[PDB]
Amino acid sequence: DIELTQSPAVMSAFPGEEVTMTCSASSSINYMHWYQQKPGTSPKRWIYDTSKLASGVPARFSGSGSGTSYSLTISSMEAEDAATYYCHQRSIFTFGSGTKLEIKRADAAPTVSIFPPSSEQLTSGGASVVCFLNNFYPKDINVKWKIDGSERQNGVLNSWTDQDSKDSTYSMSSTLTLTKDEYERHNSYTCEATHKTSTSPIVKSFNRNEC
Amino acid sequence: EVQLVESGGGLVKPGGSLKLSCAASGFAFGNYDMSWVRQTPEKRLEWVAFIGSGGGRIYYGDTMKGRFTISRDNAKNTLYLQMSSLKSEDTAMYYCTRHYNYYYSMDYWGQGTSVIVSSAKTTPPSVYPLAPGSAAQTNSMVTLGCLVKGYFPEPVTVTWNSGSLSSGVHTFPAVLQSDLYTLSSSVTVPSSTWPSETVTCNVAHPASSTKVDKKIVPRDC
Ligand SMILES: C[C@]12CCC(=O)C=C1CC[C@@H]1[C@@H]2[C@@H](O)C[C@@]2(C)[C@H]1CC[C@]2(O)C(=O)CO
Repeated sequence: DIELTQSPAVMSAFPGEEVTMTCSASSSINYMHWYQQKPGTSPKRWIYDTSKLASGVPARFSGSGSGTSYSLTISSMEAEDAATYYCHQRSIFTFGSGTKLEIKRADAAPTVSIFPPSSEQLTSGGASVVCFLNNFYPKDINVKWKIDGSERQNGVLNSWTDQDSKDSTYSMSSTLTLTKDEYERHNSYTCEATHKTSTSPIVKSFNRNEC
Repeated sequence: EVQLVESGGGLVKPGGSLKLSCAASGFAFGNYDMSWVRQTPEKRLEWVAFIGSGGGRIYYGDTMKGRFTISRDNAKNTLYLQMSSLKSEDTAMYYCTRHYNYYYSMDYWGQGTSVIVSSAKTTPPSVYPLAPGSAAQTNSMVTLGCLVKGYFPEPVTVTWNSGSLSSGVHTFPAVLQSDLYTLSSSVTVPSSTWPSETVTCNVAHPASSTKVDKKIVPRDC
């Protein structure tokens, strides 16, 4: 089975840089295509027959290669180029897994906000503690929960957004779900964000016994 | 000009069947080879089936193993894909695509139609206001939220004050929790404007035909 692999799976660069991404085949093939995808929309033809640009594709893009190795190249990258690029060829069942190009920008620390479980959820017998970490960069960030002074790892679910289309920041939710009875057994809840913008964490907390 | 419009997707139990349609416009549909491509939840893209312009040449992807049947009706400018004995691995977004020349790039794609294979049943979501309460804030800005828990299938759409609060919104991607979806949405407004000016989240779940509004009220301590 002729198979495609793509490298790197993820890269990031400031606008103005040169960008290159590789698509490899298990055995020699020809006439490689490349498709661009952005969140919520269909894949779009970008490069075809190894070197031809689809309509509406700026001449900063170029495709090349032969044999078992091909590549897509962008000169003087612009923010709109951010997307996932997938290679594919006429004898291939599975598309390559794609390179995701993201926009590099200045580091930013997160705006952190903590929300105690709603009385309505508590009425139902569930208790979700929600902590938002918004408008930060880079994407790699670490969140820690402490309950009455001890770290907790079970019952946490974290969800990042796609890189923001206007300012290239990331946001993420971190949610601690507990049963109502387990929530009622503790008092101090703390959400900490540790980022490479500072060695000292950002910290938000509350006591359940208040309000 | 050129348009491809898919339909017929939905929820389906394992072992069942489903027929997907792709309506075409803007070109001489009978002159072009057509294909179906599917994208899995892992974003993997797989070539499912191909059919020549005349309906007399057909190919299938490696895992299809006879359970898929591609066909077309050039008189009604429509392409179909018949699915049978569906499995959990067949869950994906299914796309209708058109071919340009005989190196088989796909020069136009449809909007996609989603197929979900599981035993889960449609379930409306619960919606919970997120006021600060015991975690009161003190800056020029305040951040509020809504928790949306326990729905199936995806998606829900979230808005704030009917989309009049657009700036300062983050609606996080959903995650499966007890095999039901959950997400939260946050909004940031000047603290001088709340609670004096009302803030409401608008949750819509088309598949259950539910629409709920949760006013964000300050907690009664
Ligand atoms: C160019 C090709 C063979 C020559 C032809 O008249 C038309 C096509 C288009 C559809 C292609 C096909 C073969 O390459 C095998 C493919 C890729 C198939 C789509 C699914 C496929 O059957 C496979 O996935 C086999 O692995």
